Amino acid sequence: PNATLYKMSSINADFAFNLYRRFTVETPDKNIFFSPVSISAALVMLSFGACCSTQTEIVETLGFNLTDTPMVEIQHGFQHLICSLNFPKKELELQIGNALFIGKHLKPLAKFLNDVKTLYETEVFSTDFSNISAAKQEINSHVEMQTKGKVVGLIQDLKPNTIMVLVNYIHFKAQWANPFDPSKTEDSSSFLIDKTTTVQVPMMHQMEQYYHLVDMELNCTVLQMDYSKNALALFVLPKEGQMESVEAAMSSKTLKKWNRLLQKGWVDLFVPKFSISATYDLGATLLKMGIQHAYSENADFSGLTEDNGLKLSNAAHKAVLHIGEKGTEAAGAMFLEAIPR
Amino acid sequence: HPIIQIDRSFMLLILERSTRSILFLGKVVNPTEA
Ligand SMILES: NS(=O)(=O)c1cc(C(=O)O)c(NCc2ccco2)cc1Cl
Ligand SMILES: [Ca+2]
Ligand SMILES: [Ca+2]
Ligand SMILES: [Ca+2]
Ligand SMILES: [Ca+2]
Repeated sequence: PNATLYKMSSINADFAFNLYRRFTVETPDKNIFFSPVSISAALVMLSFGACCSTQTEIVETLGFNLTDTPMVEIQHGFQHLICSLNFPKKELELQIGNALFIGKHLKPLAKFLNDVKTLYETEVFSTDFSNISAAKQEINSHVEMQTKGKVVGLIQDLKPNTIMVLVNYIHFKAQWANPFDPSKTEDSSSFLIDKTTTVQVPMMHQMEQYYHLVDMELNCTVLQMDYSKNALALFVLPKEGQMESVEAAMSSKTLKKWNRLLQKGWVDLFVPKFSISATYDLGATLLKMGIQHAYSENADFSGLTEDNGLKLSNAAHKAVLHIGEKGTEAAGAMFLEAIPR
Repeated sequence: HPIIQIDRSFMLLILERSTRSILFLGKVVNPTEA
């Protein structure tokens, strides 16, 4: 049902902004780009096979309160979420899915495999990790294929004793409801990257009716550009010197407020055409956030294999974005690595 | 009409409306970085 769905997404959005804020410390005054839903969906899948404090730590770190939303509701909500995101939408490409690469000698529970395959858009591959170089290439090429060539080389290093890899991928490709006319794009326009330094970017230009606002509390301009179906982009432009304050304030509550306040009217709009890429080593970050037992010699993944024979060792994310006159294409992938417990 | 010029650091969100999910989140400080 939808009440549970909207709860999952609000909790997921607050996780997104909290992780965003951790990134602003890890890589300060640098481009940030990730798929929050990819990261959340990967860890929820891992939690399906976890028990006791290993399981509770994962969903609590993702933002959930088990009194408010019991474990089984979380499981159902995410299963609903993935299903809804993947439902066919006219001229919107949106795919989110998982792949499990299980070592030849692991003893996975039929229950866990049947569940991920039928309820969580997962493909399961028996993988020979004794050829670690071949396994890395196999996983990287699969991710590349499922992201339409956009996420290349997700895994740079794979531990030699790896016995399981869980990957989530997301690919998104949509046209703007109002595409830009490339004859109006200014080939070299200035973009301020710090107080005394500009870079040159193509600047797209159109005068159109857009949902927009100035947030009078947060001192930022918000501009919404719709995609032709079910989806939108929000550009948040802080006033001079206010980026830090805006980053500190962002939450699901902010989006709920903007949903009400946004009003459609004429805007003379200038938007850059650009692409960016980002990568995150998330192992230590997720530990700091509260995922502890998953990494330990007493990791409880008794729902995943017969012998409870694995533990989490590493995690990483890669995401890419391209924005131009026709629309947006974005993709992301989350990698979780396991070794013998 | 009001002018909006995205010509300095900005945050970006891509959301899916029916689920109200944030699919992508980011900040663009230098759009020409490689
Ligand atoms: N999940 S949430 O609480 O962050 C959220 C919640 C809502 C909501 O309306 O409750 C929402 N509405 C659509 C919207 C907001 C701004 C532009 O479009 C979007 C989001 Cl991402
Ligand atoms: Ca400028
Ligand atoms: Ca028009
Ligand atoms: Ca806050
Ligand atoms: Ca607020």
